Amino acid sequence: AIRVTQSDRDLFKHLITEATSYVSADYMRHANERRTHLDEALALRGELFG
Amino acid sequence: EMENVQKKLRKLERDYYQIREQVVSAKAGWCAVMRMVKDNGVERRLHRRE
Amino acid sequence: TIEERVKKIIGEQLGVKQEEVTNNASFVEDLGADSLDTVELVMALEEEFDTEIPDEEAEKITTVQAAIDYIN
Amino acid sequence: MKYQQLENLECGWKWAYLIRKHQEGEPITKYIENSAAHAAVDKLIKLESEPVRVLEWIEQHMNPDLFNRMKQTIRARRKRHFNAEHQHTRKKSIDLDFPVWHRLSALSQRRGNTLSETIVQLIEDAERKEKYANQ
Amino acid sequence: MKYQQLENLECGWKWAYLIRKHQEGEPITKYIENSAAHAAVDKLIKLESEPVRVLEWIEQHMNPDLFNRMKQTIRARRKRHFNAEHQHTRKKSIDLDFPVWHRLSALSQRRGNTLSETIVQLIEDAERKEKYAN
DNA sequence: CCACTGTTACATTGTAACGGCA
DNA sequence: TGCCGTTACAATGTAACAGTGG
Ligand SMILES: *P(=O)(O)OCC(C)(C)[C@@H](O)C(=O)NCCC(=O)NCCS
Repeated sequence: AIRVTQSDRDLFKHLITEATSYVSADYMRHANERRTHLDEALALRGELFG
Repeated sequence: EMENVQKKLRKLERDYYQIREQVVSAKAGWCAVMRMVKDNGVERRLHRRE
Repeated sequence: TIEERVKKIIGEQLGVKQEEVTNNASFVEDLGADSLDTVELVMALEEEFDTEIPDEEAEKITTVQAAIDYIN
Repeated sequence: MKYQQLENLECGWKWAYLIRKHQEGEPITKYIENSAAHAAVDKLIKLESEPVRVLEWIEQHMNPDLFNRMKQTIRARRKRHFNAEHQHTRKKSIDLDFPVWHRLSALSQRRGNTLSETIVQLIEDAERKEKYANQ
Repeated sequence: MKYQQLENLECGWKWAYLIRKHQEGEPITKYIENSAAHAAVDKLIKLESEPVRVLEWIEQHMNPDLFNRMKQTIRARRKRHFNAEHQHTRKKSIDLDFPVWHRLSALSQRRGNTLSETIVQLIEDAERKEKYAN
């Protein structure tokens, strides 16, 4: 029972931590580049109008 | 001469269109993702501000 | 149609429910869209109908009814 | 170096390339003996979930022919994967009839520019005519 | 009907296509139970070198949803096979940067022409402009 | 020099959508 | 309608050229 429960706990911990690490990194990236692209686009729009 | 200038204007217009479409697509994808993570995995687990 | 393409754009650019987005639903208070969110909503509205809007006349739009009124 | 090299991605690409080549029937192995080739392929198959060891399997049993094609294919795949992020960096594939393509390629080779550049110049002349018509 | 259909060729095409799809993981057969699907796939595998029986195999075990895709794939294969004989009937494939393609497709949709026709007309106009200047 | 990378111009196969025609 | 040609793509693989730095 001890062996099984320890294996289950280790598997859960590793899976959860690695999935969060894999996903949140790219999510934050996409957010940062989205902000940057919006900032870039505003100036072009302003110049274009005049 | 005015048409020569409008050529640069159209170039800038194409650039602005490209940037705007990119930003709009990014925003739409972000909104779709947020609506797909209504399972409550986003509040802190996905949004690791660190 | 335009009057439902507007809802398609608003819902998929703010993520709010189609039921939530009525004609009088204001973006900031009802739909919750803040500064950048409203900016992206107006940009998407521009893209959908391949038109352009003045800065002041665009910022004047702050509701679904106003959005359609300027679109149609 | 313009594109970041990611080891755990390029390794998976390489493994998939090897497996695809094998199942197509080509001799990825450098072994002429059937038994050693089969054993090496089986080990490669076991290496599915361990892309890191795939580099070593390459250095031990990969056919000497395939270095150039390998280094070409993974390079192109990297370029395409990084360009696919944004539309404005993507590429569009189109098909052209032989007479049309012949004329276009002759014109491009005349002007010493790529096909996209020649099309840009051509469409720009047409749009200049349209612009002066509009004014 | 423009291209004559040859059984010993199109049947080999169909066999190769189905084997490729099976190797790719596509469910070739209509049997959800794995045993029947595997048995039918083995029948197909050992069925190589046979048009008159691969056709029957298709009629009897083929997945309903793949019929249209297989039919159009064979159509394209036939057309390409017959067109690849002569240089002038062949087709040249190129890759265009997204902005250039966007503008070209805009023009083509505007004028109702195809990409080949639109580019031909534009090149002819470019030549005409050259002659005008010259 | 040499190797490794980026890019263009193809090929090859597959697919969905139109439109013609029995 | 269902078949049949036809177009416009997408995905991947290669050869060839041009750059870059060790
Ligand atoms: P939100 O509170 O983040 O506000 C965003 C913004 C309204 C300031 C922004 O979208 C914006 O409009 N920036 C440009 C303002 C302007 O009129 N500048 C002149 C042309 S660059």
